Amino acid sequence: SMTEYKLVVVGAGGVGKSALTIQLIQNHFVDEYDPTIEDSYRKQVVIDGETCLLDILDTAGKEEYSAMRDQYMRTGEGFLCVFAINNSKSFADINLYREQIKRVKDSDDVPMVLVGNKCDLPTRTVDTKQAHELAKSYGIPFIETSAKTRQGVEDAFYTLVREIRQYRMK
Amino acid sequence: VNPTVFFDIAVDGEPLGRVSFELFADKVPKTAENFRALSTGEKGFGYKGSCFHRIIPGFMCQGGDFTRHNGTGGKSIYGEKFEDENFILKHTGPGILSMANAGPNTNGSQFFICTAKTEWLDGKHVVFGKVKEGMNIVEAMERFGSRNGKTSKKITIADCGQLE
Ligand SMILES: CCn1c(-c2cc(N3CCN(C)CC3)cnc2[C@H](C)OC)c2c3cc(ccc31)-c1csc(n1)C[C@H](NC(=O)[C@H]1C[C@@H]1C)C(=O)N1CCC[C@H](N1)C(=O)OCC(C)(C)C2
Ligand SMILES: Nc1nc2c(ncn2[C@@H]2O[C@H](COP(=O)(O)OP(=O)(O)NP(=O)(O)O)[C@@H](O)[C@H]2O)c(=O)[nH]1
Ligand SMILES: [Mg+2]
Repeated sequence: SMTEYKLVVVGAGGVGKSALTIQLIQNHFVDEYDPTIEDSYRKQVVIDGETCLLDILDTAGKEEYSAMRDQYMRTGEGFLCVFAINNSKSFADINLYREQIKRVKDSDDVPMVLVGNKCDLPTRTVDTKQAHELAKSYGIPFIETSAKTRQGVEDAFYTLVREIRQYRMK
Repeated sequence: VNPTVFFDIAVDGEPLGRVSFELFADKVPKTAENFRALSTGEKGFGYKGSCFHRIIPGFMCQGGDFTRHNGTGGKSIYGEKFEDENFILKHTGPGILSMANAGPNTNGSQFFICTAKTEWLDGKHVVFGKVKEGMNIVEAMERFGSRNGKTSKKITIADCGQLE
């Protein structure tokens, strides 16, 4: 009976989609690399005082399987689009995910949050000023995270929930 | 001449059947030798007792992680990793035996057995063998898999070795 939200985590391989999701679900940081096939998790939380049920789909970052993303994009209600701050290609790839979501869902305003992960790292290659500008061009929030330290993890997921809530109140 | 090796597959400890493989040493000698030696255990480690951690019906059965038993480990007889030997052989249909990897030149011990043609894996995974006897056993293994590969019973290599 509690309100449900279908969240989907997308982005290039190795950016930390699973590390972010596992932090939220299991409260630990996966150091090893275990590339994902597809995983689903459920968790109840309280956001701004309202209880809700998150269904989270953690997807593979495998560009050769881009055609397989359509089906989960149709089902998903909101998308965390994740890049890593030490992977410039992953930031370039964001545009492709955003355009695929817009095309597959035939919708100009799908709930989305842009996530820049690995902000604990001692060096980087992505200029986060460009991330702010990209998020503005899409009309969506930009959130910096580190799955390693847990910084911003709850904020990224809860912000996406708020975007879905606003969409439903349009 | 090409060696033949076998696995005796078990389901929660109960025997299921034997699968045998021809290893194409005439085309990928280094990759075939790794799998042969890991099947006999002659270096002091290998496939005996390890599990098939990922079974996806319609595609393949993947195994070979005898070091971590979590789908992330494994090692070769040459060290931690070795190069992609060549891509002469292709993923042409059911029964193909090919190396799993984490990108170019990262072969260790993990492998997969195709249950269908997987031609999009050509040029990314080194094919080095093919099921001889017991394809029906590989087919039977699919009932223990799932869409993301998680298995519903423990599917193990209870015994393994060389026949030819
Ligand atoms: C989009 C969903 N998806 C899919 C997929 C693809 C399709 N297509 C339909 C149309 N045709 C034309 C194209 C394909 C349909 N349905 C699905 C699945 C059932 O939908 C959930 C795959 C896949 C693979 C990975 C991630 C997501 C993935 C992945 C993640 S790590 C990987 N690959 C490579 C893997 N390395 C490892 O394990 C490393 C860690 C060790 C050391 C590896 O060496 N091997 C061996 C070869 C097979 C591969 N594992 C594997 O398991 O492939 C699964 C397969 C189903 C074959 C492909
Ligand atoms: N320093 C640091 N490392 C991270 C962070 N998030 C993930 N990693 C590391 O980056 C690697 C890949 O992480 P993972 O979450 O598996 O990435 P993914 O996006 O799920 N990859 P895939 O698309 O293949 O499933 C792992 O070694 C993981 O520990 C982070 O915030 N900081
Ligand atoms: Mg992942």
